[PDB]
Amino acid sequence: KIAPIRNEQDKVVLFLCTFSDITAFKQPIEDDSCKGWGKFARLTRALTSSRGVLQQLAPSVQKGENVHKHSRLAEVLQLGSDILPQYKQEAPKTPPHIILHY
Amino acid sequence: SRGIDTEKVLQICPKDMRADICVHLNRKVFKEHPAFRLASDGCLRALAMEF
Amino acid sequence: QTVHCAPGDLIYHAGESVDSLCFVVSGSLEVIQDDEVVAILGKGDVFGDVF
Amino acid sequence: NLRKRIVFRKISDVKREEEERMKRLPPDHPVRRLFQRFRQQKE
Amino acid sequence: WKEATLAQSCANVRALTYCDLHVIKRDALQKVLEFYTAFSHSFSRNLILTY
Amino acid sequence: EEQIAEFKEAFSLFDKDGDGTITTKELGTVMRSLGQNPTEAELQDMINEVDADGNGTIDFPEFLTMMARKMKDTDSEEEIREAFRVFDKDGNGYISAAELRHVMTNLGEKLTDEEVDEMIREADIDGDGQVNYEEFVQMMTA
Repeated sequence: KIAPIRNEQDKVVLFLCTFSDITAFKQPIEDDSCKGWGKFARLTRALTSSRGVLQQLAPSVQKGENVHKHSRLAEVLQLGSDILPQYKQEAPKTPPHIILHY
Repeated sequence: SRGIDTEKVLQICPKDMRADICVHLNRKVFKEHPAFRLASDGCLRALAMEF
Repeated sequence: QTVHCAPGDLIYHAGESVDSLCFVVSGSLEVIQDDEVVAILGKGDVFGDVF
Repeated sequence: NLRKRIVFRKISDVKREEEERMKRLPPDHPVRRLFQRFRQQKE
Repeated sequence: WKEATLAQSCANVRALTYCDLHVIKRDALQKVLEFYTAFSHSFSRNLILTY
Repeated sequence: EEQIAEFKEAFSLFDKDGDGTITTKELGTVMRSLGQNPTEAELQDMINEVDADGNGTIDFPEFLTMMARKMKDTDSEEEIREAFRVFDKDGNGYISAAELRHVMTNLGEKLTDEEVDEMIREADIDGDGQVNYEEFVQMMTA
């Protein structure tokens, strides 16, 4: 997923590309391995981030692929919040309903 | 920094105390960076004195 | 130069460069080599290297 | 003399070595090379 | 320890957040490294610069 | 040999059954979650082949053998690992003067105590009486 970030001077300076692994939840493809199940285990061992609490309810349910993609993309779509500074000297804005004592 | 001078505080103490204080002050780099994981006591102290 | 060393303080850590003859005039010190006692120094003894 | 250091063995170490010897290579090419290099250095 | 010569900086470095730096001069590092040859033989192999 | 220790977490995550081995219910749950619907007989023969016992229980060595076969580590890394394993009688990954004397005597290339000490200090980098993996590979590289 790619989401460029603008700048305070109304320009685009920095790109941002995020990454995610869906190896254990897609069509299995192998090139050269000792065994098919061994290759499957190797592929599954790399998806710990997906298998964690992000989609930990997948084994307890069925046909969860219709929501796994949405769950994975929900975290990535939040990057607009961090894009607000836009690579600029942003002041430490106070939280709402709080008046600075100086 | 308040009213304290780090150089004066370092100079007041003797040599071994100076070396150990400097090693502690640079522990953040020393323990973390992999290039320093093979360092002996003498070289570690001689580097912590100059950092 | 006169140096007062309190008990427990190290003088020459292993691997440090030695560059100073030092004469013991009071008390007593010991040398530790590989976590063992190999010699004991008393009054009127000097340890270092023949510079 | 600080520059000079003495060599010695420990009683516990020699006892353990004797005990291990009481309970007592064709593909050992890296260590064969190590031994050859050590012999060359000592020569 | 490899270049053994000074060079002009080819880019500016600017702070962004409140940072802490641990700088070491070239002369002291070279002296310590040349004193500890065994340490240098691994320091050169293990230290890789980011930029 | 110490890199395989990290597979315990992956094995625990995969084995949601919690009975010490992969259960048929757990396998069904994971295949349903992944979405693919292969043959039950196909999965039965696959698990029978994977498991050494073949009694429907997947053990740690069953995955360990496949992982070791598929690792395909470097030849130099394998050789130095074998050298460390044969040099360390206790198998703790540490090399001592007693171990060095033992292997030298066993191989028959006995050396003097001073020579053994010099060989130890040649590889020793921190000067306290230990021989490390990095120290030995640095010695061997030259």
